[PDB]
Amino acid sequence: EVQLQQSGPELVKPGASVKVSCKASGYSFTDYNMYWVKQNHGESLEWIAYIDPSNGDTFYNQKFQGKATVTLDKSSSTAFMHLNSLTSEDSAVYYCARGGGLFAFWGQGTLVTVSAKTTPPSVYPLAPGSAAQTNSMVTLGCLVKGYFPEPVTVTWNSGSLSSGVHTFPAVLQSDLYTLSSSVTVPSSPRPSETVTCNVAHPASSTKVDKKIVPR
Amino acid sequence: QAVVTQESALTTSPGETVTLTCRSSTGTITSDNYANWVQEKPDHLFSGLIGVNNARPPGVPARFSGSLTGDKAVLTITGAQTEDEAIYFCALWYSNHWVFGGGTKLTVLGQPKSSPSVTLFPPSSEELETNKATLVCTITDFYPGVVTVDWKVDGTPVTQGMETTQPSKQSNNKYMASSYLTLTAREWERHSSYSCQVTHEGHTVEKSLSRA
Ligand code: NA
Ligand code: NA
Ligand code: NA
Ligand code: NA
Ligand code: NA
Repeated sequence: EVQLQQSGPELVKPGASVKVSCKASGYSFTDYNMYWVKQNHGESLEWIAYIDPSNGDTFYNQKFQGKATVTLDKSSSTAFMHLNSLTSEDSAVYYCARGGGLFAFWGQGTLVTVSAKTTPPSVYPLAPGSAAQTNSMVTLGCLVKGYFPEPVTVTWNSGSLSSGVHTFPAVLQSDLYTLSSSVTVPSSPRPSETVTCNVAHPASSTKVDKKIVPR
Repeated sequence: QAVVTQESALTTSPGETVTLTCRSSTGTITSDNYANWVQEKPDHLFSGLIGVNNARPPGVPARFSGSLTGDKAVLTITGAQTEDEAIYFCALWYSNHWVFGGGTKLTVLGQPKSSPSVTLFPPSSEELETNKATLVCTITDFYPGVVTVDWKVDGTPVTQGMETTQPSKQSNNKYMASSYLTLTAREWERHSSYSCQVTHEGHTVEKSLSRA
């Protein structure tokens, strides 16, 4: 029954402030402490502060004291963490975990990102370099490059060419994200039968195809 | 306060017993630290494993056992399974502050060692007119999920561009990933051979092309 249903992912510009909501279910709200931990990309977990419904009083990490603020909503049994003057290094996933004799059950986490600008990706085709088919199978791909934000969505021939597809993790190059997807088919389908990658970039209303043509 | 020292990454196999440690830099680790261990399964999924330097169950396997060694805490996994493969974080309490360890990355080999199929792509048409030449090296169906990717341009080992990613798992449980080589057209139109050689254990699978 216990559930720590955490609030939706965030995205803001520097100097902005966010408030994370952590609704809890499945246990008595007043019996346990709620902790607000911070996991930043690579640097892993970080304790921020904790509030005690059991005493009302809150406890903060001094390196966070002025940045974040913990409040409790007993009426709905919901904890909140406020983040102020957001900056680049404040970008991460924020978790709420309940007390006990350990950080027993955690929330699903809420991601917060601060940064720059929105940019649809510039998609490029990747075609075999005058090779052929060694296994009678050929691999074509698509360069989903320099976009913002995430995520990117890539399909091959409208999701009709589902097998053979490998869509890779985005990468941060010029403080924009570059991605990759690849399809493997027999050497008969290409180029006789059309092969196209459909990349959808949500934040920009983008839906663009890249027909792949032999060099 | 101090430095909670954890293993960076460890690997084991089903039926084996694994030992994880967590060191306190302030010294002897006691009950006043309330040593806690959490588990993070790779979906950025978190859960409590052991608290009170002892306490076991919310429904945590009997095989997971925590302890206090002397100047550090130890999480022993006796009879290690594949689903234990996750990231283990430790936490020591000094006052009024909580410090978590770096996190111990435990991989449980639960499938045969498979090798990567690499496919090198040269810069596209449309792209090269943008003064840019991105080479892409896809790495697919490799288990375990660890590879290093080396480039050399015209035999010249590359220290530039090299944007390799962390291996993401595939439907078949194996891993996939790619490495990018970006630079300018002039550079591109400057050499002949561009090679990507992938490292997955003691074998390097190279992949080249002579554009011109
Ligand atoms: Na598809
Ligand atoms: Na869209
Ligand atoms: Na042509
Ligand atoms: Na998992
Ligand atoms: Na067991």
